[PDB]
Amino acid sequence: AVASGSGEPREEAGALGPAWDESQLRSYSFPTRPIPRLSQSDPRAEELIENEEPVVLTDTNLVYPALKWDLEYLQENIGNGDFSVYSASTHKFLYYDEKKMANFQNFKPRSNREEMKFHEFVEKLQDIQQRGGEERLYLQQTLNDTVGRKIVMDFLGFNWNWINKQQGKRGWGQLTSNLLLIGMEGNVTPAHYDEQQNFFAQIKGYKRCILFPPDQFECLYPYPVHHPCDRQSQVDFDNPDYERFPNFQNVVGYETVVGPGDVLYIPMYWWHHIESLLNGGITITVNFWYKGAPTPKRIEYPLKAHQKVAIMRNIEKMLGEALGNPQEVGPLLNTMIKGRYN
Amino acid sequence: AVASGSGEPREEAGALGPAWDESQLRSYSFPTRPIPRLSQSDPRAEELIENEEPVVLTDTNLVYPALKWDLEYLQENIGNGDFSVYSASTHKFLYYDEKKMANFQNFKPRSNREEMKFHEFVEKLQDIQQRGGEERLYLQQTLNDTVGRKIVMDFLGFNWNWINKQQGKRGWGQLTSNLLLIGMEGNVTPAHYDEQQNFFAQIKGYKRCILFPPDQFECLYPYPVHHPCDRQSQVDFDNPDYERFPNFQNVVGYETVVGPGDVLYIPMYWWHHIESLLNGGITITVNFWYKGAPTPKRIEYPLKAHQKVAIMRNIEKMLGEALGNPQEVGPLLNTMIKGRYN
Ligand SMILES: O=C(O)c1ccc(O)c2ncccc12
Ligand SMILES: O=C(O)c1ccc(O)c2ncccc12
Ligand SMILES: [Zn+2]
Ligand SMILES: [Zn+2]
Repeated sequence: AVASGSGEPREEAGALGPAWDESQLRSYSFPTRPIPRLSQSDPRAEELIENEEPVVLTDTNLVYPALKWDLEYLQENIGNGDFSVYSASTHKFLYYDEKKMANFQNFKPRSNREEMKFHEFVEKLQDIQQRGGEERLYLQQTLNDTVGRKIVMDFLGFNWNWINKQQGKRGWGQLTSNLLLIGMEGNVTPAHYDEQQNFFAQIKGYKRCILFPPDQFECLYPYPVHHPCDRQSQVDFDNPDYERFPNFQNVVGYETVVGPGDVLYIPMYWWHHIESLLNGGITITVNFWYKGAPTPKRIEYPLKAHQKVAIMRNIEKMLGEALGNPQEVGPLLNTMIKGRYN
Repeated sequence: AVASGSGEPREEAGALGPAWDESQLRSYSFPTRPIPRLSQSDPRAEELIENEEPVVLTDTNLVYPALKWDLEYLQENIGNGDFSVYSASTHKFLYYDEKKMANFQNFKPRSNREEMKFHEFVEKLQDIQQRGGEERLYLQQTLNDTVGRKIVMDFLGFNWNWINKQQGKRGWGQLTSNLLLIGMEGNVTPAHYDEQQNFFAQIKGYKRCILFPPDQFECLYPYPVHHPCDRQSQVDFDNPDYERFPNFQNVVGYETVVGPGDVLYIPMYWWHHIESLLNGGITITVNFWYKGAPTPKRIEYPLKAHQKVAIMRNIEKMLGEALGNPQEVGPLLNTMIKGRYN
């Protein structure tokens, strides 16, 4: 019906069959509806981006030259720089902010970061394959000037004309970075929101992206701002604790499967959960992050949900600073509302 | 024991008997301990005021010349100015901030203010006595320059030397006003806190003062800041709703009965409930309000409870302004803490 999820799997050209099938998606408790897949030249697509709603653009050629990328070509050409590689005991990658790690002395990491050369990432990977199992790796590394010449040529051949025009038309700030992501089949990036605009350019393999609007904050229960998992959902999507998180039962997502050549606009403050399909082999993505447009001169009501999220964050941070201890934030907030506003 | 309440009733000079007895106090659910009654010349008294804790000073002569005041002498001399007179259907006077009355269109007042000449206050009073019952009146009027000559002489003969030295030693701001209060026996001013320092100078009859420290905020459940009853306890002391207000069961007060010539220091942010004794006739009090000392240059931790109260107020006000509507404050606060900090 009007909940279709990712919709039917798309047919590859040349009668090559379905690129993926439903058996490759994980099972979750909530419904979803499709994110529209549109031509870059379609007015509707421009309309979505302007109104800060997700859209998959199928023909931008944004990273056309990178479509030839695989492990051998990258190992060959990407150079000798260090690469951040995250590892996990489970399919779920728990990212954490090392700087806030002191705020909760109690916190113990379930995801280790290791710096290593690209060829070492490739090896450890190969090792785990034949090994084999069960550790998972996810390379997540900003693209910098240490990259080899051929990678530089590829980068230069991205569709900067198109994306630069987007940046201009939306009044966004500057491109803050490109992130290279290379994951193992089954890898999951759990639901979280980012504060920057994102064009998610898919290169190799398929990723199922599940987005939730900023007005679903109440259903997704982010960690406290001072927590190392700031901006992530507390909810375990695999075993949701309806007692701690009752409104997760009301959550509705927007879902799509992106493949090579697709670009997903993930608007700032939109929650997103990203999974590399089961048994779909390695995945490669490059993200383009931009600072959002400056907040308007005179503020108009009613506020967007993302502005209320901003307010909440700011109150949290301010209490942390005023009280002199982030640990005291919750107890003051409780004192403030119990029998007064609840 | 170490909960004594007001303690034994004091013996009037000349074998005139107990000025009051326990039967004249209302019954409440919580325990109390006595506020110390000390000489103004006693170092301990200076110590309490400095550390912002209540003390009754028994010999300041602060309002010595006003000790002759009664209704006839005041009617005769206080002049022709208008006087604010509050009226109530019950013994409890519900004060409300008329300016915030728009914030809650739902709110309907249970306490009317009426302006009238002093002689009219005296008459309406007399009327109710013979009438008689059941309306209650409470005259509460700032002392201004419209007062007759004799009242001016009395005012000038207050002990300004003593109180001016207090103001100086505590580094307080300026005297912002003197309030004249004349109540009917049984009148109650319900628990609330003020943001200024207060010397409560008793003149005629007896008032039982029950104070709670600022760290009992969690037990006293003030109204939302934007509510017309801002700074008052939501709890009905006569029928406390332990379901809405469970921590009221943990509340402990400091209690005293003040009579003619006594001065009670009520420190800023300290809750206080004030009742004119049952069957003790008319009561007269003058309050002296001062702005507290400026907040210290470099803030030190740990914070005093009154500073956390200030923080909470400020967060409440800020949300009201940011959201554009005070009605939205509670729902945002709930969204902020549910499943996150509780
Ligand atoms: O792994 C991904 O596909 C991904 C996509 C979009 C994001 O905003 C991310 N943020 C942190 C880690 C991974 C991601
Ligand atoms: O009525 C009183 O005795 C009284 C004493 C101290 C206060 O701070 C008050 N504030 C508002 C109304 C009355 C009072
Ligand atoms: Zn992210
Ligand atoms: Zn008051």
